[PDB]
Amino acid sequence: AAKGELVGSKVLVRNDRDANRLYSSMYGKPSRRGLQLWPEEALFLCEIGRLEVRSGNVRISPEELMDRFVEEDPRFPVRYAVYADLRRRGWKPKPGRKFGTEFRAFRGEDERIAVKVLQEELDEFTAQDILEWLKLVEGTEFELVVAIVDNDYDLNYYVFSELVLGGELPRAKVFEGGSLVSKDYEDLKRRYFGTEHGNVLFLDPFETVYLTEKGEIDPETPEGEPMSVEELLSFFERRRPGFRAGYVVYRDLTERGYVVKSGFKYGGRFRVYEEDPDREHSKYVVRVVEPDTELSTRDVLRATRLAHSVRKDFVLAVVEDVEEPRIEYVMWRWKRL
Amino acid sequence: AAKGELVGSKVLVRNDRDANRLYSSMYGKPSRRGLQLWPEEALFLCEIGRLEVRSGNVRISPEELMDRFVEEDPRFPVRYAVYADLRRRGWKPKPGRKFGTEFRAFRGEDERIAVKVLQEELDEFTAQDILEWLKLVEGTEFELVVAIVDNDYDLNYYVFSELVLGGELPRAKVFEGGSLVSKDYEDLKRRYFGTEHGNVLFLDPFETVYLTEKGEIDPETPEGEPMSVEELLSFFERRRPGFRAGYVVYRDLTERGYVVKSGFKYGGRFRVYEEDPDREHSKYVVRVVEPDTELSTRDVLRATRLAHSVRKDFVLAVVEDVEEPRIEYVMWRWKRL
Repeated sequence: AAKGELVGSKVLVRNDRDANRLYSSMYGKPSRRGLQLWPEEALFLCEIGRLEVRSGNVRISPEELMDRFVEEDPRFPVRYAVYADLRRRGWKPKPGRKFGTEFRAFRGEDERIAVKVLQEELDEFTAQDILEWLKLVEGTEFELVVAIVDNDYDLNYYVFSELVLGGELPRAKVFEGGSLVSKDYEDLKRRYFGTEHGNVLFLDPFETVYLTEKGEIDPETPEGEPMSVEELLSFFERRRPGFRAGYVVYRDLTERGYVVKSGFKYGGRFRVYEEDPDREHSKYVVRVVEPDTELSTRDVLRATRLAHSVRKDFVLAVVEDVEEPRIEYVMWRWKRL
Repeated sequence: AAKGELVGSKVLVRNDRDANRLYSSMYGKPSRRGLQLWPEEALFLCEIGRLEVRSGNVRISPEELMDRFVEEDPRFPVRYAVYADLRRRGWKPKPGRKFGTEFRAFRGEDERIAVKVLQEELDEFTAQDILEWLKLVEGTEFELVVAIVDNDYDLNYYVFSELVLGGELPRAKVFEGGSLVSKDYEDLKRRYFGTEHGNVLFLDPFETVYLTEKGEIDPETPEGEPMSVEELLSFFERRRPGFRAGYVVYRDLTERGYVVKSGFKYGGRFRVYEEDPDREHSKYVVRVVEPDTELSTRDVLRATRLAHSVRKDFVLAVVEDVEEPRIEYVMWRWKRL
């Protein structure tokens, strides 16, 4: 085994031959004094018997080394669970500050990930935080991987990525649940708007606002008066959370030729079809948020596990400005590394 | 077809023969003037051609009847989606106020349900509300069924039910993530406490508090001083939400001989085993709340769909009093009616 000296929180390997051998497996960072191993690297090498560590003239066991590193940094075992698993799974993880992540990890000649480690309970973040994590790896060969560690050190990995999208009126009687179209609705129905029951077409609230804005229906009050788009938004938002932000995402998707319906049954605000709902499964499950919306590890686990169970992609739609509008889409994919 | 007269929001069927025939299929309520049909019943019968409805001398079409009923009560189409589906699925739903539910529904001689209808966005409720819904059917032959209607009138059904549960120290070095036991931990490990890595046992925060309270470990600070149960609760709760309530549920389950671990990966606070985790799958996914905790339709869908995907039962643990403690358990089961 290579011999290392613990100095502060780094383990130095002075022997040139051993340092070269370890570095050829992507352990450590060269330094003026010799190869410097990060705590995760030193502990891993010590546990598998490839490194002996001394502090002064005292041999530090793998158990004592874990103890030391946890005392120095309470987050160490969380990071280390990911480090050791990545090494086990064939990756070469390099601790560092690049990309704002805990590790950059390499596999083969083509696989490159920046690994953001989150603890089940201790790490809070917003949608804006996710945008900022992504921005750091944008235009690079590194994928953003979020590694979530639960309280008992079991792991889940996610790839977060940018999604770029492709792509004489009927009377609509407005009510709390959208609007009712009783006559001349067949065209709208064939274009996948609304839900037909018997010989009446029900439009949901977003469909009602959208088709009004696009000049496809004339919405009316019970007394037969028109309602404006703004009057509809005001009416519907009273008891429906995030309605205006949800609407601009509904409108963006629908403008582009997607078909948008309730995503309730799949755990989202929307389920989204590419073309023909009668023929195809919906492709995306979409949640709408704003930059300051607080998110959780629980959101990431639940959203992706649900989406996976029905073979759909989960998408976070971040409405950055409601009135312009400005919207960005982030896919979350549960991934085996 | 039977002839009915719309009076207010009820349809009266005066013809004794037709009234008797309809009532034999559990439509309507007898009245001094004849059989009185609820809006849901009248519309359903009218849509399937078994009833003709007049208002005064004017024939009201099924489409016009829907229009009238929605204008009178914006929640009608939400209720009606459930009513019509229950009739389709072989149930005989009776509108009324009994049990505080929208319907009592009957099938065969043995199936009896009280159906609580929730709209995807418009209906908010608490854990206390669920306890109150359950209390109304407690000790009766009726099961509590929650029917959730999404914005586009697709449906999901849930059975909510009561769950009644069955059933010289090692040094533990406390840190942010629980505690570390380096020596004499094999007994605790074999009893399924903690997570072994190499030759060290990691105890998570609830395990650390529990095993301290039960006199199974001596927790210590980095300077070697003891910590009390209350000091541990105070330490861990600073950055962990609902910690004290979560702890009393952890303790209740573990006292009874269940094995409790993080439920993160299955969308809960806990995953719970009956006996032997190395042998068995966990049986329950548990979320801990308090009576005033706000819940949503989204919680019900997501929790049960996730639990179903891994063939586990989702359980809501309501901590009604932290200090006594007083805890009740409610199972949520996604069900095909």
